[PDB]
Formats: sequence, structure tokens, C-alpha cells
Amino acid sequence: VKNGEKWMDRYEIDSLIGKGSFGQVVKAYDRVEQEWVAIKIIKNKKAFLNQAQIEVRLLELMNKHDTEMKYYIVHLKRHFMFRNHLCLVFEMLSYNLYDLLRNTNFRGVSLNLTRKFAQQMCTALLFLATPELSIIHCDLKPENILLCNPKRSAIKIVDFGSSCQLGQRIYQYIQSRFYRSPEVLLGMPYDLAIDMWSLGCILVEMHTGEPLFSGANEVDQMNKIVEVLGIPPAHILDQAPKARKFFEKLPDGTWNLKKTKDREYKPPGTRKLHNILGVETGGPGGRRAGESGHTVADYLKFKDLILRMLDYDPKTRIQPYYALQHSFFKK
Ligand SMILES: Nc1ncc(Cl)c2sccc12
Repeated sequence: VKNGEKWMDRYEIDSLIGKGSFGQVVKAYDRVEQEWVAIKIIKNKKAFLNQAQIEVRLLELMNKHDTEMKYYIVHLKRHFMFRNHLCLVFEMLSYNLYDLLRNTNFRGVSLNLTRKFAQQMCTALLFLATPELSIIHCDLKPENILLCNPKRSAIKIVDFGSSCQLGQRIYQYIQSRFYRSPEVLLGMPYDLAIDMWSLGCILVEMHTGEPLFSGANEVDQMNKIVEVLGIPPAHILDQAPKARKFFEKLPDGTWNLKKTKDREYKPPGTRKLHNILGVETGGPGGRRAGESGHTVADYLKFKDLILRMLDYDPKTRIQPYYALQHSFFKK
């Protein structure tokens, strides 16, 4: 595909926006609606297609509801088949929250702009919790969240390439390693709560500039989580099929971390979030200090809400509705 190309008397190709594992996305001009659109083209094999067909069904299912909460999700306009390649057409958006982080030289955005991103994102999760919908994203992270307009702070979610309805699971190795939840590490079955774990991890990083849990492999990842939150509740490890990839059971019935050939890893639960945020010490690297809106009383409300998102037990973890009513959002 090259600049100039006309497709079936309607779409005029301009350029490549993005690559992917699924195929290519492009910038084209529609002559019926007379507006610019983004076209995502699937690679021509039996494998990507079948998943794509699911992506389309899940998007259409969402277009049918018309609530005040569906406006935090990218809008799908059309789909059609051409030169044996499934093609999806969406509205144009701006750059993503990773580029944004990279333009601060990884120093982070304000608490006040962090709050505005969290509010919008808790709303989108509450929309997918609609009983007649019940959708799990399975791949939340900065790259998959886009600004609506480069002048403004409105956002929307994209890439429903891994998504699945409650009780329709295909794979067990899902999510991006940095944003993977403890139940998926322990090979247990998953519901909607895994997307709320990812949000916690994302929000911390948008204020500090660096990831919360940056593992180089599955064993590395779990150890950087025990550093902050300690050993998980016994009742959970006793059901988890891959609990002995990370821990050991004792005669009385208590668990501990496994052996390892030693220059890293602090003791369980001693890397308190308290210092990762710099609550009583003027923010990350005390870079705020002078700055107004970054008072100690506002920092404790952020700390409390993050720690409700990083509960090990997914039955007792906080849900979209109750998070929108937290003291951190109160005026
Ligand atoms: N600019 C964009 N608008 C919409 C979508 Cl879905 C995508 S995917 C890559 C860039 C981009």
C-alpha cells in the first residue's frame, strides 16, 4: 500500500500511523462523510482474522447501548473486506500517554492532572461492568490510552484485540508483564478485577515517571511485588496451581519465598509506598515541595485509593462505582 491509492471510489490513503502484531493502521480521507478517519488492516492469515472477528462483535455489541458512560471508548464506524483483508474504520485521535510521559523526560505529570485521568478511567470500567456486556480488556497500559485533542485532557481506550466476555476465556497467558495481576501469575481463572489491578499500576507511574513493578521475567515480577505488599494470604496460595513456582508450604501451614543464587531484593513488605510517593518529603525526589495542590492531606487520599486497587484477594478488591465515591474525588 502506497501514498495516492484510491479504494472503491471512497477512501484516499495518506500515510502509516502505526504497525502492530495484527497488521497496519493508516490515515485516509473519506469523501462521503468528508472527514479524516483511521483504518486498521489485519494480516492475510487464518489466525489473526478469527480473533479480529471477535474484536468486531465486541465493539458492535457496545454501540447498541446509549448511556452517559460509553463516551470513554473509541468509536467504530464501519467494517468491510477488500483484497482478502478484514478492515475496521475508527475516528481519528491524538498521541498516547506514553509519548506524554517521554516529553517530561520521565519526571511525571501533576497530581491534579493524574486525578483527571483516574476519574475518566474508573467511568469506562463501570460501563464494561454492565451485566448484558461483562467485557474484560486484558491489555491496559499507557500505549493503549489516547488524547482526544492535543490541546485538551480528555482520553479514550483502544486495542480490543485481546478482549473477552466473562466465561469465554481462550488463553491463560494474557496481559503485559509490567501490568500482569497476581491471579494470572498463579495460573488461576480470571474475572473483570484484573483490569482494576492494571489501573493502580498505571496511575502511580504517571506521577513518578517510572513503572511501579518492572520485571524482566515472571519470577522477577512477583519478587518486586512482595518487596512492597509482602507474602500473599494463605487461603489464596492453597487454591493456586502455580504457587510452588514462587513459594514453599511449612509443617504448621505458613508460606515463604523460595531460595535464589544472590545483588538484589529487600525483605517482604519493607518498600512502603509511603516513600515511593514522597508523601511527608515533598513528592517524588521532593520535586514538588513549593508547588500548591501537593499538600500532605491530599497525598494520604491518593495512597489510600491505590492500596484498595492492589488487594491480593480479587473478591474483596475495590470496584468502579465505589472508587468514583472515594474522598480523593471529593471537592
Ligand atoms: N490516531 C489514531 N486514532 C485512532 C486509533 Cl484507533 C489509532 S490506533 C493508532 C493511532 C490511532
